[PDB]
Amino acid sequence: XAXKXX
Amino acid sequence: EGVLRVITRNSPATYFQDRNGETGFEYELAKRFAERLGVELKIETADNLDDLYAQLSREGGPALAAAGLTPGREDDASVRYSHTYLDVTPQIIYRNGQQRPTRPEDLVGKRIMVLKGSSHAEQLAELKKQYPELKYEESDAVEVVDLLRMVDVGDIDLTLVDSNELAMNQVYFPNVRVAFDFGEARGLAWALPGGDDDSLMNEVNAFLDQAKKEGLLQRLKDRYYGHVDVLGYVGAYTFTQHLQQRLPRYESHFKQSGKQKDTDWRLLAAIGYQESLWQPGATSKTGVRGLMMLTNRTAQAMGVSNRLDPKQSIQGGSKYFVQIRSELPESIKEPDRSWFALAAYNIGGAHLEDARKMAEKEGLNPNKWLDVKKMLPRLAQKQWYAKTRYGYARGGETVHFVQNVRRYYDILTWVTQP
Ligand SMILES: [Cl-]
Repeated sequence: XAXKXX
Repeated sequence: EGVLRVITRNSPATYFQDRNGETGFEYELAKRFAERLGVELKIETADNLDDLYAQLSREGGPALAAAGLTPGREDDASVRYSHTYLDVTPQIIYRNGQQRPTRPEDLVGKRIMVLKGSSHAEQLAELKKQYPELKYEESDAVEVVDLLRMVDVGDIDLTLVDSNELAMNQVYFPNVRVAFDFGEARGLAWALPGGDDDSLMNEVNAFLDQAKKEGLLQRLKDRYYGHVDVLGYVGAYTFTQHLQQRLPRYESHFKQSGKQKDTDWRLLAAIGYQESLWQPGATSKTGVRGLMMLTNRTAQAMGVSNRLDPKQSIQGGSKYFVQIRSELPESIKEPDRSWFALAAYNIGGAHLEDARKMAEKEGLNPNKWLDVKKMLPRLAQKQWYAKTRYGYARGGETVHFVQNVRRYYDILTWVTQP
């Protein structure tokens, strides 16, 4: 699974 | 051999297509890694986070996920995570004019949206155990760029996103503000499936080291963070000044191109001003340069041997424009054609055709600039851009681009009458 970065 | 399959999100922080092709942080990095391996890079895009992970743990799936992921645990062993390549920090975002929530419990009674399946959702779920009064929503049909738009224009009160994402985007959302940090600095990491052969993983981590020593991870974080695509409208005073101070150096160049390409020289000049404020020395970390801000690929393809030479830049950029406009579907007529040509100059023909398809399907007229102009901003919304071929694109900046060229164009036309 969970986890929206870049 | 092939062919490294890399799954990501279609989004401005990760991977997206622009006027010159594929691009984005996660893309460059994963392509610089595929190069190291000796293989061809194959990008796959996930419908959303829940899908990304699912596709990654599946028997016949991709090799790794590169998508700004915040690692979850060193257990689970299902999905294992690389070394970290970027330190970010979750922040609450609010709108200017509403009250800044100071610390967590201030979140109760506010419409909150987060990406479904995200670490930010786990963050709020955790908080909800403290305060059951907490209410928040999660969607699959938004990306962070949507969330920020939603806060900006006031459709939701708060949101929760990693510091970097706000860094790349805050500039396009004049209204949003960071309330507070929420968590400590987490490192971003790639996700590979678990987990019984560590050869691919060990090569990943060796590449992310040395990339952190040779230092192109700091090269990237500055190449993709904190610039504006389309420069804002400068107003009459500034424009009038440059009209007297700058245009006379380059006016014979503009005029001579317009002759050679049977077009209004002033529209060309307008483009030059929107691109560099008529500065031949101008440049961007994006890779455009010169009075008409041209890429290397383009300048070489228009016969431009020195991008810093204004006469050549003005020739090449004008050549590019007229060519793009000759190339439009001949069902688009003038003047609209020229506005489309501007739009394409900026956003690329490809996205522009998506906007035309969307326009038509949405009941409008794909040959009227005033209609497609309205489809263009929807390319920055997942609910819409995912239904398209080429995906995300900050098309509202394309709109500001075209508006701005046209308004310089109008002033120029007026000062050069009758
Ligand atoms: Cl025109």
